[PDB]
Amino acid sequence: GMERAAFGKLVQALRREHRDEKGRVWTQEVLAERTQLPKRTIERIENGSLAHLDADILLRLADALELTIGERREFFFAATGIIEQKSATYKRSPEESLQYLIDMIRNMNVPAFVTDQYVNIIAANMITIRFFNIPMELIETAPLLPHGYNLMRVVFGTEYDFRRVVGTMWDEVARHNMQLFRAISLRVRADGYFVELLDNLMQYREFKRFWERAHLETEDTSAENFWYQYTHPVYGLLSYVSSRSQIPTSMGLLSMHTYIPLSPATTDLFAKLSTVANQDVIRLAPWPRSNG
Ligand SMILES: CCCCCCCCCCCCCC(=O)O
Ligand SMILES: [Cl-]
Repeated sequence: GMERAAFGKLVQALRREHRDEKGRVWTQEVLAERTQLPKRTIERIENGSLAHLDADILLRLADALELTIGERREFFFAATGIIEQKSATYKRSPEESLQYLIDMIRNMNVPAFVTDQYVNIIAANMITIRFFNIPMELIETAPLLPHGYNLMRVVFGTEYDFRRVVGTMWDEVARHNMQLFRAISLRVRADGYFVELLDNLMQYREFKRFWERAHLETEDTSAENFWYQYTHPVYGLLSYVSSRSQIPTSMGLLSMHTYIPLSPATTDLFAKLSTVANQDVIRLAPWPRSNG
């Protein structure tokens, strides 16, 4: 769950991601109109001065804001989730939590990487780098861009041609990654850094295209594994499943992404890539991003 003021700032950020029929940013009046609610109610929700948020209001807001199935789930929980009297306790500190995920992906002989609350890539083992054949210059120049290490920059960016790698599977893979991005980021949409991140991602024509279409999907894949099956332009026929595990920290969530091989040729490819040089993890986006 969330405090009323934080939830209010979330509604404001979600509203401001929209443009009406005349291309204007949605005002409180427009959100009021689309939800058939009084402007004062939208005003009180956004200021966090409304103690109780009933189901009709929340459903009207989720419907008007055209949230994805994954976003609806996160949005409703941010509004109705019971906050405990005692603050959450964690076995490991944020630093020990990331180090624990790094120590684990270092020991895997399959591609594995870590993302945070903005879906920025925090760390990756060298098997991931070798598998995706990421130019080392693109890693070197990622600190110079606000969206430089974002998973959406890899999938939808112009510098690395991910569409070429997955080929005919592009629509499916881009749809799934858009669903993941939108459901994971839902809780941090009012963050100044997220607003900046979204504006940079919106400069990519293909990101915008999949973003505006995302709510039309009737099937949710954001909380599920994706089974990749395609002819890779250089590795040939591959078959593998990507899994995402989440861990909570006092500085926001951490996600671990792993790719399990599902064919002898994919098994052999991952085994060859784990052999090359040795087991190592490359540090990418700094974490926590704003450590305080
Ligand atoms: C350019 C900065 C990031 C450098 C390395 C990132 C490695 C992560 C690869 C991400 C591709 C995953 C997308 C997918 O499987 O659908
Ligand atoms: Cl390649």
